[PDB]
Amino acid sequence: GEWTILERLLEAAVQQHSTMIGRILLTVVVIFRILIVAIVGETVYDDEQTMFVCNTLQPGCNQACYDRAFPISHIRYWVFQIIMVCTPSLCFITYSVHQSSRFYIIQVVFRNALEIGFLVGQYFLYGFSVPGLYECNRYPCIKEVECYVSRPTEKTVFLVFMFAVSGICVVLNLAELNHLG
Amino acid sequence: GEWTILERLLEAAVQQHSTMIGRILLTVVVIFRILIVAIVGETVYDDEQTMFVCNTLQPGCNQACYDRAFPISHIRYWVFQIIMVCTPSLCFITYSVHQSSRFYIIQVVFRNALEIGFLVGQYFLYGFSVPGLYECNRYPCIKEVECYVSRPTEKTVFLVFMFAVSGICVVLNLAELNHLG
Amino acid sequence: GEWTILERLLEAAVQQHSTMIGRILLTVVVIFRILIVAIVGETVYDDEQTMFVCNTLQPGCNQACYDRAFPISHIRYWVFQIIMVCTPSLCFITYSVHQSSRFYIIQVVFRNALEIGFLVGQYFLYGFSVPGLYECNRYPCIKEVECYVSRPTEKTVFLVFMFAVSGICVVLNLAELNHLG
Amino acid sequence: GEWTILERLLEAAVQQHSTMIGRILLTVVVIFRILIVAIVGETVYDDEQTMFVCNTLQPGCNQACYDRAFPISHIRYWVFQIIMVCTPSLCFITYSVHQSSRFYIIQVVFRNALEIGFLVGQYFLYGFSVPGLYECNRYPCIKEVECYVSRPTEKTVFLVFMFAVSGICVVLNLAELNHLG
Amino acid sequence: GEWTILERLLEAAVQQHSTMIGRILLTVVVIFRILIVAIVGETVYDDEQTMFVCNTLQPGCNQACYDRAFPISHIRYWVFQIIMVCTPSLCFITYSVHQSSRFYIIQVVFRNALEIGFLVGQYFLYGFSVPGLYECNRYPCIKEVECYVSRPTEKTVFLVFMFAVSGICVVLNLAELNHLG
Amino acid sequence: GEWTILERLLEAAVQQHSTMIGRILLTVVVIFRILIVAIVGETVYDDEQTMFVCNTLQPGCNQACYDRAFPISHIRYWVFQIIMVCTPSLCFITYSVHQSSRFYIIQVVFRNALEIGFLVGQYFLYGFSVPGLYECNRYPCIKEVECYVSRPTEKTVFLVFMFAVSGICVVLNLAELNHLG
Amino acid sequence: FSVPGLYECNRYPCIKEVECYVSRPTEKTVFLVFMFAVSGICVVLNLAELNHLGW
Repeated sequence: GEWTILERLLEAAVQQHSTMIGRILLTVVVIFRILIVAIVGETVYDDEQTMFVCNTLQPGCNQACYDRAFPISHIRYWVFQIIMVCTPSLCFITYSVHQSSRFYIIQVVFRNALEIGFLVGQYFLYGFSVPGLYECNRYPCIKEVECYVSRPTEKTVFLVFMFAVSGICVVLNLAELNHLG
Repeated sequence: GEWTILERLLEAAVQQHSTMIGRILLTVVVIFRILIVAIVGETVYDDEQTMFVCNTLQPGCNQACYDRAFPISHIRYWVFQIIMVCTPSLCFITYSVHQSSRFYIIQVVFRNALEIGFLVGQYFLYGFSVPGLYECNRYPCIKEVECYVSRPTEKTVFLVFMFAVSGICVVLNLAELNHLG
Repeated sequence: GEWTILERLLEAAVQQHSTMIGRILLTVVVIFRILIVAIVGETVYDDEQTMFVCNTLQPGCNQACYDRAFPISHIRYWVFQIIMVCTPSLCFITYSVHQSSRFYIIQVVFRNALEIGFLVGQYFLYGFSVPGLYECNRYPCIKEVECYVSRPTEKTVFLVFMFAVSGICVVLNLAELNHLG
Repeated sequence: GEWTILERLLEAAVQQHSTMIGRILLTVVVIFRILIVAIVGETVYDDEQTMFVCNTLQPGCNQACYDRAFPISHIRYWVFQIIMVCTPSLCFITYSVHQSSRFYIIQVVFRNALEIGFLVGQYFLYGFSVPGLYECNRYPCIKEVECYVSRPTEKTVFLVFMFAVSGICVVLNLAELNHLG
Repeated sequence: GEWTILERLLEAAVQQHSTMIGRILLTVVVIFRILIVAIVGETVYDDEQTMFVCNTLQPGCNQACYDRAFPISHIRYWVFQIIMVCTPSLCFITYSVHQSSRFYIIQVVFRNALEIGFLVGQYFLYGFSVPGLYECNRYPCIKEVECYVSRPTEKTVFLVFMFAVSGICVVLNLAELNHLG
Repeated sequence: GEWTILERLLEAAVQQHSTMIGRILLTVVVIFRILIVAIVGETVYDDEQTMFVCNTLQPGCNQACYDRAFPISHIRYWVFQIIMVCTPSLCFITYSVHQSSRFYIIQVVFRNALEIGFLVGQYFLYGFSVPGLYECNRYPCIKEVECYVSRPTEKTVFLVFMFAVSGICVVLNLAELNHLG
Repeated sequence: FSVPGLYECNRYPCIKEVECYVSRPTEKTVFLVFMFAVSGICVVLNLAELNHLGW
């Protein structure tokens, strides 16, 4: 994608007064999330469906079992999460032209709600690992079939790393929320 | 595509006096539509025809049934909609050099007409979900055949999200239209 | 391609004195032609020969029948037309450094000649629709064979849209030509 | 490729005093050569070897007959020609930083020699058309075999257009050479 | 990936007062690591799984044995290492807006810890060479099978070069750490 | 790759005082090496392993014989050579900030050593031509097999051109070394 | 009285109705008709004898 547009908007938006915890949080989001997804994460999930195979002769069972095993790709969930998390920080651009600290409070509250929601959704959607085998019982497949996954270790490492970074961003959001009191 | 040209034109065009609702609408357009289509939406629809299969031995039946099931791709409809919606806001560039509020009224009415037209067209073209099976009775296929779709859940999520964002932009356009009175 | 060079040249070239109709024409060419071809039109014609199939066992008949059915791709004809149409507006860069209204008249007449020529050539080359079947009687194919086309509806929509935009640009050129008298 | 580097160098290099014919020549080279090769010409020659087929069962005969039929691709010859033609105009940067009309004479002489050499080489390498059949008698192929070419009409059009543009640039070089006397 | 964002951040971050050894280290990291990974290293590891083959008829054994032989790709480990190593130098951006030599000491100690950790991890993960054969005894493969690797010499050269550059950066970090005393 | 970073660094680094021969050498390196590798050389070596075939039924013999015939690709050797040759000219950025002719002598000697080393290494690694046949006697292939190469003439032309340009750069380096005395 | 060249089948595991193609339909039709004729001849003769002896 064209990440430079988002980067220019973030550059125009970081001109808002912030505390120490808010700048530590912005450093973590810029380094550990955007630079890794935009460089490393795209190529891991490139041949996920080309390399996904099932032990069957049934036409259309590969598509059914891949859609049942991976309803949404990890990389697109992370890109959507990155875009949504920076929205409260991107509403400063709109609020500045109107004004030319209640907004700051609303931004902190909404950013905490978004971080916790995305972290819990990531826990329920995927879990903590990506296994190398899948058991599929959907149509048009006959009864139960077995399917095999591409790069299941390099995606488990990615899941664990992303979960750790999201937990760091949630703890920093709760620290700043406690600060405001 | 080269989204940077469109972004430069939008940057040159947002120098027009606007109300609160118009800037909330422009924030929603920039964030929830352009950044998602230009980063996330392209890769979902990349292997739509390579991964589309039918249960037959007839040459040319895959092409016929794919063109009957997906006459126009979702991503290209959304890109065209994004380009067309910003046209009233891009006519300010042309209207500025002549002058160096009737135009504002014309922009608002035309933008509402475009938003409602594209939303209704999206409802009639696609619907609310993308099923995982298709029934095809076109030539050169023999009587009725069954075909299978690639990533039918990650495109249903995309459809629902785009419909929600388009409904938000329509409600904001109607709010501003009521404001002008 | 690298559309940014063409866009920079167009930015440097629009510093010429123009009338109302000439700026309406430049708005139509910038919006409805360059932004659509450079973003939307490339991906439609990407797998045109990979997905083109014929009902035969003869080696080399796919290449022969694809070259007979699509002598020149639509997207390359449109890119060439876009480049050629902007040539009279790009000769201002060369004409400016010499001088540091006859040129304006020459630009208008040549731009009308180019627009009408390309529109008539588009009508004779392609027509108004792209059918989903083709009948081929060229070597090395045996007598008559039947071949099937990829995405024949999404290319008919593109043809009709491009024909409409070209007709709008021709009517505006004739309006300005009548204006000069 | 990264054409923007070459474009920046050409922008820095066109600050040299030039005559009318030299600027007409630079306009023709910028428009009819660089913009067409960098946008249109790359995609025509993309699947030249993937789509090239021969009527045989011999392993390695496709590679041998493709290398015998197309020793050097058209697009790479044109890119090399474009790079070499602009060299006398790119030595102005070095001459200017050294000096911080004999050079102009040397530039004109060398540019005429390069244009005529490349035009004659293009005539001897390729000719005027690209046929759709090839007859191959190289190893490991058995005696004579027949091979089929991909997109042989869209490459004949490209050859004729490039030959016409090169002839225009040669006539302008000879006009300016006669001007200097 | 979009290395230009990282390069802009590095440009903004090198405005910190540094010693001679720190600038020699930054020269080595900029030249021998970032420019080589961002240009050369991506294409070597592009067809690693497409070209990886095993001598079996068992579905899913290629995926299992490729994930067992290459748990994490070399290029992604190097990109992650490059990103992590520059973090202490990127925390200067955050520390500058707060301050507008203890930080310098913390940066040096953390950079030495990161360099030594990544070098030891590279030694334990991969070793010193990439063999051309692999012996695999994982499910679903029957007992022991043999698998063949793509480009095993051009990846051994890459491993040795990267190990040498990492050792140079570690020796320079230890030199500066001894300097501070 | 991202050649723009290297070009920006080269632009920042050419602000060093240089003689006539050093600027002729920099003109040759910028034109005949960087612009050709970054535009033309990548696409020639794109399908080298996809199009490389051997006359056998043994799994894994294609990988073994391709790695034995082409241990390192030509294009990556040339990119590495281009990066390494410009290192003495890129150490000026580090050496300038300390003062904010011994260095010039060190640069000249080191650049001569690098040029001669890379030229001799290119002679020993590859030679003067790329044949169209290869004889392979490595494991797992049975005794001796024959393999066929993709585009063996367009890579011989590239080898000869690169050898000529490298010889020109070596002669200019020896000219300047004799100049200094 | 005939063996057609095409057959339309809708039995599991087939998806809805499918078209199948028979080998040597004309020869099998010829054989069918000929055998019917021969069997008719034999039936006629046996009925003849039945009515000749039977009362």
